[PDB]
Amino acid sequence: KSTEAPTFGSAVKLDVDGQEKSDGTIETTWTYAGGWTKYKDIQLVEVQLHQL
Amino acid sequence: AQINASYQRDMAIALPGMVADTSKYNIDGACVVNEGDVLVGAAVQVVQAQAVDGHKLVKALTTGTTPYGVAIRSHWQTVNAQNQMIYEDGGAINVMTSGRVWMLSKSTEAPTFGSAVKLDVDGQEKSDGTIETTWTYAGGWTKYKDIQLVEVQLHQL
Amino acid sequence: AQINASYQRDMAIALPGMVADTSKYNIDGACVVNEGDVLVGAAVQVVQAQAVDGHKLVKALTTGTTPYGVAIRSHWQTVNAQNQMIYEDGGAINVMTSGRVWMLSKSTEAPTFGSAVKLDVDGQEKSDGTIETTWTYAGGWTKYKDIQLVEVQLHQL
Amino acid sequence: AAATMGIWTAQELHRIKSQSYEEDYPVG
Amino acid sequence: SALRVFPVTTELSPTDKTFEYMTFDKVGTAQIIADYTDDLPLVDALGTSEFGKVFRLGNAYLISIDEIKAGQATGRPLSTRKASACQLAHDQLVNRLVFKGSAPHK
Amino acid sequence: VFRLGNAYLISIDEIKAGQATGRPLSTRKASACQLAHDQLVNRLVFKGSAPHK
Repeated sequence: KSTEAPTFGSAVKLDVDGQEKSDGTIETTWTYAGGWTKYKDIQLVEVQLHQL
Repeated sequence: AQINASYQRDMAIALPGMVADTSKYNIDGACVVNEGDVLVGAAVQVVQAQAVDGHKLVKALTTGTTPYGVAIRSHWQTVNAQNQMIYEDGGAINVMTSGRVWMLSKSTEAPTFGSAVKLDVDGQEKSDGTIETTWTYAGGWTKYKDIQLVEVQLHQL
Repeated sequence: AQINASYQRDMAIALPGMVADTSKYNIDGACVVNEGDVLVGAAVQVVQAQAVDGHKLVKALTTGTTPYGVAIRSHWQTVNAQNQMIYEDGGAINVMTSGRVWMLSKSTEAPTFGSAVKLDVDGQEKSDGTIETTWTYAGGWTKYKDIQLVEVQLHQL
Repeated sequence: AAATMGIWTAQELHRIKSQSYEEDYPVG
Repeated sequence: SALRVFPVTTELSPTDKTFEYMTFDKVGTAQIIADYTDDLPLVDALGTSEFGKVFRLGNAYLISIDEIKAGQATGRPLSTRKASACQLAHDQLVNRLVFKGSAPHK
Repeated sequence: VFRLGNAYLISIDEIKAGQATGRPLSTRKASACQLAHDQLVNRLVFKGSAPHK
């Protein structure tokens, strides 16, 4: 649900329902990858995951 | 009379900027040299990652920057220059983001096993380098003729 | 229907550092470039003349040195460098001590016929050059694309 | 300062196109 | 319409990385002369050359066993659609390179 | 009536190089001289010379 492009290396923060948000509350150990596009009216973003 | 003689010579262990073992590794294509030349056994910084196209613009490490990966050795992509193998501007790179590689070192003392790696301004391993990384040493410590090499274990950013 | 068309284009008069005419000319061999590179349309200096062998050490003009000759265009001896024709360090050079030749120029005004030729520090013709030379102009004044050329008559030193 | 170059030279992967271009100067 | 409106040649072999082509030129002049001239003009010539490069592209796709079995049993394969998308992506990328170019790759 | 003329030079090494590579220089120089003659004739026809009246 964010509206601005994210930096390359930075921690990913999610909201209370699992969708990425720039000012989200839940903090993860995942990092961004760079992809930032939009399909029709749906906003997408690419992230890099690590094993817990 | 005469006594017959036999000789024996052992080959080297490694060359700069080549993989060490067949452990889990992740090389990355789709990387472009934004500016300058990149040595084979040197660190790499990411200037900018494109959003739509997907290519990542890489550059040689400088002061106050976070390293991303290490270039590796290939007989096809690399250009022969400066009496060695280098990557030229406007060309693809094979950057290693995880695994074990033989890097170039400006150090003079053998390192430990599980200690963090420190790099200097130009992306070569140094005992007291200013730039701090999340990578760890692997144990390998040898040299090729007049070039010093060291083995390092890399992790994904 | 349509009207046919015919066009007409004239070739350039000359190229830098080429023999202008078939008048009495002398070209001296046995000259080796002691240091650096020499442009085709530029003067030279005699560093040393060997007393026993006979070779003459030639070099590009510098401050406060008398010119001796001008290099000559050749498709065999010369080596292509910087998209130009040049003489490299070592090897043999073709310098003419007497005759007419087209030379590189930096002046912007056409010269007179019977006036002395003045050269700059780098061995190229200039209207107000510091170096004074016994050679005199010949009247030729043309321009190839973006290169200005002047015809100069040389005399033996 | 040792030579750690590759195996293949720059002229082993290189092609010279057959065609050559010559400017024309019409007579009149 | 990149390939349709521009010519396509087949000189280069797969293994080459560069190519070169050359041009030539000449200069000269003529003058009115008389008997016992001992003075005639001269001519010369020259040439140059240029270069180029070659690149490579690639993509991929995934599929599972249950999807294959479902596609075979419903008359609507998914592998064909994914392969068609893969080929179309290459064609459009070539068109993008031809008509817009990429700055980082010069 | 009038008369015209020009000339050109070449050495032995250039001749041998031309024969060994298939790019003769003498032919190019001769073509340049002939083209210069034709162009000078055209210039005389269409523009004329003042000093020669």
